[PDB]
Amino acid sequence: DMTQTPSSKSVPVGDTVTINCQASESVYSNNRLSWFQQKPGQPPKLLIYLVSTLASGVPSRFKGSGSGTQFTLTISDVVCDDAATYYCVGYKSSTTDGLAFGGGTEVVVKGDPVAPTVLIFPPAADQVATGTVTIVCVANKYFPDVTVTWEVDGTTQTTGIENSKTPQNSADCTYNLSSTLTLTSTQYNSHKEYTCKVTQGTTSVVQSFNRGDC
Amino acid sequence: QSVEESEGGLFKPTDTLTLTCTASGFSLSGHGVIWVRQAPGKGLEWIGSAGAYGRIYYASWAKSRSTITRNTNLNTVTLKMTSLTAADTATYFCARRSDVGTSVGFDSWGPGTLVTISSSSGQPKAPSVFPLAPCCGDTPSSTVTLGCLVKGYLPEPVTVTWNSGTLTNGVRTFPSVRQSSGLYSLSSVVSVTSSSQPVTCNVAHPATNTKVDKTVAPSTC
Amino acid sequence: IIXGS
Repeated sequence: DMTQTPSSKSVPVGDTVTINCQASESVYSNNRLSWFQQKPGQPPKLLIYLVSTLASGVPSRFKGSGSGTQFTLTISDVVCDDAATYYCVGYKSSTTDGLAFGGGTEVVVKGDPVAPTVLIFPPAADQVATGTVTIVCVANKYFPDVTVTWEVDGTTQTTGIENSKTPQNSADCTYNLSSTLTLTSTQYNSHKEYTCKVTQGTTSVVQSFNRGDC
Repeated sequence: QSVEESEGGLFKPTDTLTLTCTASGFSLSGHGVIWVRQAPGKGLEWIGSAGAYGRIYYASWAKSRSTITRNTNLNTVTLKMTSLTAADTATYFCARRSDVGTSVGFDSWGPGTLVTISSSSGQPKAPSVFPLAPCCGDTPSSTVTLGCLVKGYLPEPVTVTWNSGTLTNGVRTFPSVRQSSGLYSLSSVVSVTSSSQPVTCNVAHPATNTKVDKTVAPSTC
Repeated sequence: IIXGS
């Protein structure tokens, strides 16, 4: 196995981040170790092989080292484009369970904080006849990460919610998010006020509509 | 010089999952080829490998119900998995390794192929497309964000364009989500001037030979 | 064990 710590890390733009990888036993020749970068929605990309050798096109602010069973990836002068999950892969032999993937370290790159602008979209008129309605809430261009709460006539919802997040913007580190609340048609017709609350720690942005007005 | 995974799609628990790693512009022969997957919200998971010189080796969880086969006549490496379960719903990737000396320097990756294992009662399902428009607001604005909600389709993917692909500025199409029903949904929004002509989302779902266009307008007010 | 060698 390859044990990766931490599982997540936040690093300000311009700073240096380190990712740790402990092999449960020596890898072959103590050097069969690669690092990969994977951004959501993309395949993994090779960064470093044989502990410290850069893959083509990879800039030298990515650095790999190793000693015994311990391997480290260092990314200096971090930019928003570095937001990704990083994996080490170790190899011992061409046998059952002879190589292993680390669990990954998600690197979040910290740009300037900015509160989302929030949009809410009442269900189109043809939704309710189907027996369920889906309300959509969009949070635009925000950092850091948010948590989303839905309220119906003041009651917090605990089921029927899905969230989808775009990856950190390679230019300004911000996210975008789509949150949906799905209710049965009788639930929707039995209530009036629908509220999406998008929270960043001590900051919240709230957007509502009242069913009778749309 | 690239690899690509063959079409995934919707599979029953009694089906066989067969995925082909195809090469274009180079040979897989004499090069390592790996199969890996990523379940939603999980890390990359190794399935097994075709060694450069003919050995096939597996993760122990996969070995009891998987076969990886090289075909040096057709220039492919194939993954076959049986006894499918919901845990096998995932994106599947293959990759080629340029140099045996790196052992795991896998440098040529496929784009990934989407696989969903349903229950027995899983047939493909076309998306429903609903317009997204704001409520009537007391201060109308010089710009407005409109959109389309693409709801209840199976399997992935759908593709969304606006105005037959001519409208790209201000478009944001979010990653899909999978609702409690097991069906997939996504949202696509676009910001436009309140004076411009109506915008149309084009939603294609190849798995059901379906395309749906919805022309979206600001609400009457 | 080691890629054919």
